[PDB]
Amino acid sequence: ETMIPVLTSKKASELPVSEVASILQADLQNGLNKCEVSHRRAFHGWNEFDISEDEPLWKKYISQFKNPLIMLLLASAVISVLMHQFDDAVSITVAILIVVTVAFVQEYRSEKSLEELSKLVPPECHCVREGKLEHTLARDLVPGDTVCLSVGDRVPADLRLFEAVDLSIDESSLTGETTPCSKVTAPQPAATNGDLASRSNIAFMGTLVRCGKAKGVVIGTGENSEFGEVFKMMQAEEAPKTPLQKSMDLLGKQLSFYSFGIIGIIMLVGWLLGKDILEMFTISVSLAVAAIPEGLPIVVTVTLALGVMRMVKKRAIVKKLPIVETLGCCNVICSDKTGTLTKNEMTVTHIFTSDGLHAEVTGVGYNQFGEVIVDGDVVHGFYNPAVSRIVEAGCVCNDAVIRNNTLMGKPTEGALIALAMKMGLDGLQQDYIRKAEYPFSSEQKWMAVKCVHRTQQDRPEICFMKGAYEQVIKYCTTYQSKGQTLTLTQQQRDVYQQEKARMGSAGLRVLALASGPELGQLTFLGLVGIIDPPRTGVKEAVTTLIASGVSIKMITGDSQETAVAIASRLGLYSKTSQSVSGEEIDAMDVQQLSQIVPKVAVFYRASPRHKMKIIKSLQKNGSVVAMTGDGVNDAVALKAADIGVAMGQTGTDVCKEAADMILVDDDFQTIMSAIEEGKGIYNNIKNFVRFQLSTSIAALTLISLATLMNFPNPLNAMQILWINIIMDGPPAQSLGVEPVDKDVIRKPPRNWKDSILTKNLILKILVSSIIIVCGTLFVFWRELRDNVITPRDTTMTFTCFVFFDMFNALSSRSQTKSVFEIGLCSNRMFCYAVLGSIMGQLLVIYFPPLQKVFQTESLSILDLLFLLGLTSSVCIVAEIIKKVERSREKIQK
Ligand code: ALF
Ligand SMILES: [Mg+2]
Repeated sequence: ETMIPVLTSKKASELPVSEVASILQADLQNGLNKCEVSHRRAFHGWNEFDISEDEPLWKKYISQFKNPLIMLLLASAVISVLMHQFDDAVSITVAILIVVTVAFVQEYRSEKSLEELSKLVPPECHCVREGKLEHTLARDLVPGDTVCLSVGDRVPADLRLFEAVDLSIDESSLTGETTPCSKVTAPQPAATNGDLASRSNIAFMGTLVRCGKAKGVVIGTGENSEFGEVFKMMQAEEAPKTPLQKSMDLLGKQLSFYSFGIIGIIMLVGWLLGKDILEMFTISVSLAVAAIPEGLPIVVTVTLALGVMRMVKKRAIVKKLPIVETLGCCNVICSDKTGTLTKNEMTVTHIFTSDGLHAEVTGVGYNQFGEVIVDGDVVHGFYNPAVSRIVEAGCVCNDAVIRNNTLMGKPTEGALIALAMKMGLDGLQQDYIRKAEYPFSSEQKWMAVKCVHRTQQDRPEICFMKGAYEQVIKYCTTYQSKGQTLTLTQQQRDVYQQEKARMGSAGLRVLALASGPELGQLTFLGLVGIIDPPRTGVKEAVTTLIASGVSIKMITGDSQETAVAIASRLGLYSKTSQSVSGEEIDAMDVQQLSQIVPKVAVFYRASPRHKMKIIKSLQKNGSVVAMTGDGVNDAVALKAADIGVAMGQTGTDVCKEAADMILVDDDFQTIMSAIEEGKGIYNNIKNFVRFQLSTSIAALTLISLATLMNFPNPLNAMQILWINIIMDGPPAQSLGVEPVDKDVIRKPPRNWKDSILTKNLILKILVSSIIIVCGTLFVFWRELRDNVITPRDTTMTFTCFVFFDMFNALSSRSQTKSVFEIGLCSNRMFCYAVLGSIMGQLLVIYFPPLQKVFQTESLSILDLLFLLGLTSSVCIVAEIIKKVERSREKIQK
């Protein structure tokens, strides 16, 4: 009954090699035979990730067709086509097709193609079976198999390491940092096994081996591992619906319910009085056509696409419309430190000498830009012997070479090379000829070279060593103070240890340097502080974002000290900020987690599950978080969040393909510009949505009043479709691209639970609809003769409705600002739209085939003057209301 239990990474880490092998029934030397691996694979399945399949585009088209409004429109179309009204039916189906095409384009998936996650997995693996090392695919691996790891070989599964010599594994897939973690074979205590990064005896799937060789026993395959859990979380997580999308859905369902109730009561009251079935069906089709605003989604999609292109011009790639729209009104921003805040380039910032001098080094990156200051004085070359000796020791004893701003070697060594180059000592290494080399190993933690001067070979040999302070100070016997060589005392070691501890508490990496004639008689020069500094201009941008309405959080993969130091540098750890680890996050209840999340801003040692839990807790109380990252765990976090902001030209492909916006030439001012553009687009969307809703309900209630008060249909489906789609479009697009005011880009972001329709907005909409209905009814009653539909009456009604809609759009162009301050032809797009609408109306009135199609007569100059003068009535009362509310605001101020 061979039944292997699932050995977690923690439990395997605690268990020594013998018990792990006994539980897994795995032979460390001879490996597994084919029968046992076949049976285990038959039980545990394959070591493969199933990406599954998506749904075809036609299913999405059908689902978009499944809207209740689309059913109502299709019912109206089928009723029209069943009544020998093929022209009206054709127009209705054309409008329906356009509407669903626009909706599908707007709601089209951004082509995630999330198979990049299943590519940081080796296709082959060097496994040992039946005492023979065989080249097999990783998909054939099973728990209990023995896998040999080499340099450049990607870890194919979770392995319990039992043999390892100087094994450094790149773990930038679960931690997200390119710091090779040393791997050991001894079991780990349960006290330090809280974090994944502390598991030095476990080789995780998807990680790359940088140096050394090792052999491990598989403890997990496929979906029962760390990478498997990450894949499960990514696959089972979908992008939440944006607050804009939720508001649009609520408005649509409310409109559908209202229209259904209205048409039901209209049918009931018509049947109570008694009407012909043909006329009842025609009236029902009329209200069905007038109930659905067809141009609103088209205008929304067009204006959002225009904003997306404008931000693309502003160096911001956008793939989906509503997600960036809700990002424009985001509340919380979470960003990774290693890959987004810091540029992932170790730089020396603090230098401490044996004499006791403290030196601060400016500049970021592997470039000569930057100065070394001591007591406020810039030191160049060999000006200060104390600092110069440390720089020389770090420079000659260095295997790293920096070419055209790209580092080849260890990042800490590159930091020393950059520090030397900033001081003008970039060519010092060529001046010395190395005779003996002692390398940097995880067992020794120190690097030394024996070199003699190139032009002064007859000078005695000088030895330079760098490494950890504890190991370096052993070989140190003397120290230099003010040019004099003094013997090392215990007090000197004490103060050096205190300085090292102080530097370590500030998130700096402590490296010791020493020099002397022979090993064991070396002289200690001092210590250097190496940290990952933030990018340039990042602090000012973060301050600008946090100044108005944004509370920026922080998720960090390093320990508490580095996160605290980075937050203090940015300003997120001033005096009272707290740091919470992932184990604490998973410890308390979700209610306590939601209580503790908003009052903290620093997170250290966070797994992908920890980031997902933090994002869910932030979104639980109601907020629009903006997660930012560049790693696989970061990518999972962005997938969990509604909006995903990635890092361009410096992040992984998985994060780029799993995000929403790609930030080439990574800036935060671009994020601010995107937020301002989103706010302006939301304001314009509200404006033209209000205009379209007012027009739609005005037409609906006008038709209802005409039906109740017993006149025939004034407008058919074709007239309403022509008004809504062809001519009401460009004005709404111009309103969508209306220039923004100085008060829109400012002010804290709005709460996400609000609705587009407000009390004042709906009151103005109702007033405008009532005015339009009264005008249209008066015109129809005046131009009606013996209950006979005259082509002149139809033309007058059409022109009056067109003019009223145009003037309503003009009045709804802006709120609480009138048209005098903004001025006519401010953007000239509204002027072009008005001119086009006027030309189209004139063509409809005068062109003979258009007259025959629309059943309209020819108008005179007097009729045009009458219709122009009567139309401006709504504008006067609109400006009166605007002045009234302006006066109310003035007296309230
Ligand atoms: F790069 Al990280 F948490 F520091 F994903
Ligand atoms: Mg990162």
